[PDB]
Amino acid sequence: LAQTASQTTSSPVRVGLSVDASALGHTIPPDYTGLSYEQAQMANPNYFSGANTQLAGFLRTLGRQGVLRIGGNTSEYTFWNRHAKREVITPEAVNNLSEFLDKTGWKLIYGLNLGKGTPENAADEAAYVMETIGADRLLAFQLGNEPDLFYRNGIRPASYDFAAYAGDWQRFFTAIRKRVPNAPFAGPDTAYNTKWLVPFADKFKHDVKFISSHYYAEGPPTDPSMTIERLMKPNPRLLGETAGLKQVEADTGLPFRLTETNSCYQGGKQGVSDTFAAALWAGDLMYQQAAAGSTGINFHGGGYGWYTPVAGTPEDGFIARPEYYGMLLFAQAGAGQLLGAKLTDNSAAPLLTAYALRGTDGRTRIALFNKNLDADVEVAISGVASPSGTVLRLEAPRADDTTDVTFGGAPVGASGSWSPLVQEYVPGHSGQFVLHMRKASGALLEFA
Repeated sequence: LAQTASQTTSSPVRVGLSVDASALGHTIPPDYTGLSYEQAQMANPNYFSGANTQLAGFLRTLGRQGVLRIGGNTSEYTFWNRHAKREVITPEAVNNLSEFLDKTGWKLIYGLNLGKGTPENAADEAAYVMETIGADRLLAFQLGNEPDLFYRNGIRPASYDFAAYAGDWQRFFTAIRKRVPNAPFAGPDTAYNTKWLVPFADKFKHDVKFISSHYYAEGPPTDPSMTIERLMKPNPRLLGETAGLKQVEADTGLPFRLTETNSCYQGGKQGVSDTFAAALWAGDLMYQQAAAGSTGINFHGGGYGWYTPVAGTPEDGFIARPEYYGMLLFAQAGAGQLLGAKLTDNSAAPLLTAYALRGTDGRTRIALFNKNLDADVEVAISGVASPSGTVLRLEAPRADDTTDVTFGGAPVGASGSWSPLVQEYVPGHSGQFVLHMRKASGALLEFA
């Protein structure tokens, strides 16, 4: 830990941030964080394996609790075979996934093949997963990924609608529950919509534990193309879909989890998804959705995909990509209850976001994302009474950098190793604090 003088900017937008400890928001659960991977990865039993110490380390750094979701479009192409040693999942791969979950302490959401597989094979796969992973670590099975898009791959004919999917879902559910009477489910594993997710919740609310939603900041290929500038801005589709999920929860009692998300779909967009801007986007998204009452999040990744939080292979090793650093800020903040944090005088720095948290350890934290690409900010923080605040900064020299990303003055190292190397106090005077932030940067404040 090197002592760093309090950072200042030259011509910052001067904004106010007022924390209100009486303005109680949602309590972030300890297993809020998570990752999503393609089910095809289970064709390689070395990937989710107790031998894959590197990857397990990266997950542990993201959270002592969290959820690993395995699914995606490859779940319609991935077939369980009890009889084995298009992709195939073997008992070995399931065995090894159990050891991986033990090393990480994360829980599992596990996709079953409703698009092309049989109910009986899903039941057999579910039975083996329940046998080996066990009820404590298995959070939910999911019956197909994005069934509303089955038609775009010819997985279903263009006529496939909710009524056809409900029939499928029920056939699979019934078969699985004969083999696994305690099998938990979530669904429908797609983006919020009125023709699929709403009726799914109404029909199957007694049969699922939670609603599973997807979200990509990139819209349809028709909507304006995704850029860093757009990724930093509010997404009205997100706000609307989230409100939809909250109304489903009110109507059905089902909580929601964002079980597949990233900046751009289909592996991501080079020069957006693989950049420091994705750290700012992802960290801010985690808090935005937590403040909206989501139970958690799973950022999609794998391989060396543009959007993957963690890149690499067991043979070559794994590294933290820029987006991982946004998740790391959330991890270091820890869980607790969100508080009111109102920004003022901020029209000239409108993409700055801030979240205040009463941590489970009783300390106040504030996560700030200065997503303004061209405005530094100077934040006058009121409503916090503390003798000492420290800041850990989330930084890169340019918003589009693919590397050079640090948090707390350090990169993440091998196997998820991270500790802060720069100590910076937040200047305090008259019961207030003043924090400078560069354009396109993040900060985590912790008050004693």
